[PDB]
Amino acid sequence: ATVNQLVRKPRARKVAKSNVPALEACPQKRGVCTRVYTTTPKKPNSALRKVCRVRLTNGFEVTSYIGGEGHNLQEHSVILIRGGRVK
Amino acid sequence: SLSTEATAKIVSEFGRDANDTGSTEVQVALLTAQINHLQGHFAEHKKDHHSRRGLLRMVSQRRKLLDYLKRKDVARYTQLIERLGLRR
Amino acid sequence: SMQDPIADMLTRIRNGQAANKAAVTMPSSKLKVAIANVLKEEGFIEDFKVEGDTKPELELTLKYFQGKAVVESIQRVSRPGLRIYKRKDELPKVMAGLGIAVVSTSKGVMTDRAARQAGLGGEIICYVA
RNA sequence: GGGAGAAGGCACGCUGAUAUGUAGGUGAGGUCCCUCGCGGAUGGAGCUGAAAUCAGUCGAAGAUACCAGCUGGCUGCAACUGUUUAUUAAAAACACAGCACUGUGCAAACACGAAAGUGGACGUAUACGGUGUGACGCCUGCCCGGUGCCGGAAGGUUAAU
RNA sequence: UUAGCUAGUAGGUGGGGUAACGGCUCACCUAGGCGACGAUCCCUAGCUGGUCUGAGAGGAUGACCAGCCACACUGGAACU
RNA sequence: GGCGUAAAGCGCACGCAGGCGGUUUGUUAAGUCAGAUGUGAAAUCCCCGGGCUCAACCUGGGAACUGCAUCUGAUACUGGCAAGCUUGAGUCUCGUAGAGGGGGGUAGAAUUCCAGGUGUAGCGGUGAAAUGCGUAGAGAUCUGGAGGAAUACCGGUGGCGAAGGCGGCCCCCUGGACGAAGACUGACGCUCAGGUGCGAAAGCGUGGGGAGCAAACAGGAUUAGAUACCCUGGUAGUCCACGCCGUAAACGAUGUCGACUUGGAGGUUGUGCCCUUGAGGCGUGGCUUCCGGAGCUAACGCGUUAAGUCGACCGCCUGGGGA
RNA sequence: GAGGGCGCUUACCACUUUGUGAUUCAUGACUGGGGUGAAGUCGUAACAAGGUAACCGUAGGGGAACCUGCGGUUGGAUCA
RNA sequence: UUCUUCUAA
Repeated sequence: ATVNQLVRKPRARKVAKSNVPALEACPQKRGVCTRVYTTTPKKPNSALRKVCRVRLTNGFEVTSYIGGEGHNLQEHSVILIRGGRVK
Repeated sequence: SLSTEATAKIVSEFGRDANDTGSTEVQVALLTAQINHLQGHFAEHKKDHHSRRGLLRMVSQRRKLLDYLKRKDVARYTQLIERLGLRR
Repeated sequence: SMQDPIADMLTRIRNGQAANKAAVTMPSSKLKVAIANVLKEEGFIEDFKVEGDTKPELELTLKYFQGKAVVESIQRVSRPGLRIYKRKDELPKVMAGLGIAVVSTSKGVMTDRAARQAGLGGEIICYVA
């Protein structure tokens, strides 16, 4: 913290990354349904969370949670994702 | 080690006063003759563990006692390392 | 070892307040007297007694008020590793001006409120409060 | 250290100029010294003579003939130079420096010799003989029951006597 | 976890060249030049006034307006 | 902002560039400060206005544009330049203590082994045993000899070295520290990226040596199992010579060099005075241990050897796993 | 007469080609660990003296935690 | 001397 050390080396402010990189700084991105299925969550909760494996515009293959209760989703379907993790 | 009469001669060698003993010229020449007396002790002993550390102490202790007489006075620095046979 | 007599001085003032001593002595300097002749004038010490011929020694008298001390704070602004040169407009106000800031300008040593009225800035030594 | 001439690519004749012989090499007649010689300096005539540049110029092509490496990538095996089936087999075979074991105190061990004697060796354990392994790197586990070897001398067995 | 980089390179002299000065170009000398104050190499990028946030310090940012720069199918070259 | 334990001070030492600098006098005016010119486009923002019915918006004036250049100063400080001074720093002089270092000897017990005398039936080991060793005479006991390794007691919350660390005695070479009176030197200083050296143990390489001990390993127990703990063995290894490695909870989990700041009880090592009136008293140093005030600390604690108060410079830290 | 034209050739250079490297992305039979489990199997190492105190180095061994040797640390309990 | 283990609210 001596200023000579501060002269020889600047304060490296830490660089943070996105947790949602597949959108690549976009609000929403178009996607293609690849597999629609359910998934059991981790220990404190017990459900069958409806979820779909998605091929995106940029070739990314991601999973994205189906909100709500009940849907009409097929594979090979055009959807749109907004973000947000599921805990 | 360097004896009293030998130190007294080196004082009387470079004596500005014959009593001065703050002449680094004397003092350089003292550790000069001291460790030249010790070069037969450390070409002999190279496993002198802490005597070799004393050699190192006298490796640096002669060295930095040169290092103000390094930066001491160009008219006299030129004259002294000529007489002392110093390489640099 | 000896990197500053000034930071030596202010700390000897600082540690003497808490030690409740009446007399803090040290070897004197020309710049030391030029500061010590301000704080008597500014009313933070009582007496300084510069004495010594081979080597001048400044002996101070600490000002105590109602039992406790007067010097509530004593700092160093321009340290020897980092100097401070502020203009006449960037002169500070120690404790909203209630304390004083010792600045040395080309017109010797004075306080900041005098230096504002002198209208010329310089090197800020320390903060006294 | 190498691999590596890795690979790959460019130049190549002749004529003229540079410089009608250049760089260089050799080196007189001169000149001086000289203890004067089968001299020393100086001195450069002479001869001899590369290499390069520049500019021309000929062919389809100028290292023109003769002469004179095909290169690359992976892997087996042996480290290598070596040695060999004279006369169908040249290697992965052998040898090898290296490693390990073992024997041996000099009148050595051992070998050739009925013997004498000789090699060992005019060497003396950092020596010599034998066996196995075969550079270098990293290493080298378990089993003595068996077979050998070594050590033991209590007892059993037992020759000539 | 980019440390060495450079041969017209770096300097000179001379010639040439351009509106202009200068390896601008060429010839001939010299061996210099550069770099740990980051050369070199790689990645990303038009730049600034400004904009946004922040009490400030700062941080991020360059649509719109400006000032500059660069580009015009691509790669090239001159012409006028 | 922090680095004693919540992440974090390199294992230390050396040292260049580097950054940093006692004191005093002049000089210089570089930095610095002040003033003045130039420029810092407009827009924007700010301030004061105006205009659109207001507002948004438009717009007038102002300030601002934190700068840079130039010129004129200023001289306290920081530099630059000279000269000094001696407190810092360093010599000289006498001594002091020490497991400080290498080199070479030399002891004495112990253990092992070998050989012999005496002698007899067990020995050894464990919680019990057993493996093992014994009638081929062990064990035990005495005598003789050999070998390697370590040096009882002293010995100590001792000593020395920067640490890593250093332990019989003697000799040779060699280092560091401290104190005492002095004499001198003239700031000769600090820290130090990169660099350089040292650097426990185990491990590596050649050689050597090998008593004891002991990974691995072997047997015996043990247990449900026992690749362990226990026993009986036993090899590298431990020792030496020369090199490599460069890590340790290399810890005081506190980087180095200054200065200030209540104490008490010690240890060790100097050195004055007082009659040593005994193993005494009054001093004055060096080093170190415990306690503990202020203060600090998240608390715990530290606490003049600071984790108090400040200085200089370096190293480092930035949720956990991944690592 | 000069000059110009055209062609000639020379200089430079785009397109393009050869080889060799380098760098980066994608992919890759197979293989290395890592992290994660609302129920498995095996043992029970650490936390108390965790039932052989614990841990650092380093070496060896071993299905697995681990074990053991050497050295160090206390960030360990015990005391006619 | 020996002696181990207790799933998921």
